[PDB]
Amino acid sequence: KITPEELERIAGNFKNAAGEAQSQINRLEGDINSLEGQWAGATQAKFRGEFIQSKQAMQQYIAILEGISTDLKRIADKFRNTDNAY
Amino acid sequence: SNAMAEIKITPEELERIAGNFKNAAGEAQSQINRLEGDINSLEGQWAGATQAKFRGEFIQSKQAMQQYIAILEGISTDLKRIADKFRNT
Repeated sequence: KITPEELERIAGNFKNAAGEAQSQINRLEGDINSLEGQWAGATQAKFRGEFIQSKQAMQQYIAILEGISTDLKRIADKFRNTDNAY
Repeated sequence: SNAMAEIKITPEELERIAGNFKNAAGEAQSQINRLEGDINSLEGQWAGATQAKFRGEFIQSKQAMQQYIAILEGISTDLKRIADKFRNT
């Protein structure tokens, strides 16, 4: 059943997912960075460029998840103020 | 591989990093699936206009994730191809 508590739980799932996603992109960025100076510059340019594209996608993703979490919490508060009318 | 001055990275190191990208792609797919299940669990349990708002935003996130996953898998594949290339020289 949808309750304010359930909406808040799902909001937490979205917020936690955004954090995991940011951590993941941070770890992978470190790997690409570590290759700098370890092979040809043109090869590094390719992987840095592709990584930056992945980073742009993840920036978009995180922003959307954070918005969903915020909006779910807003609706949960509305539910908490609508529920149990008497 | 070894002889060329600017090739310093070993094939095994490239394969290690490739594994990180492959694993990240898998984790990312599992994540978007869990979150989709969450939005799905709300279907029909609140107003259609409310569900429509969240479904639309979620689908935007889902497309961003699809793009990301595709890029990560390409990076993993390419790193392994280059590791093979260096291992042969």
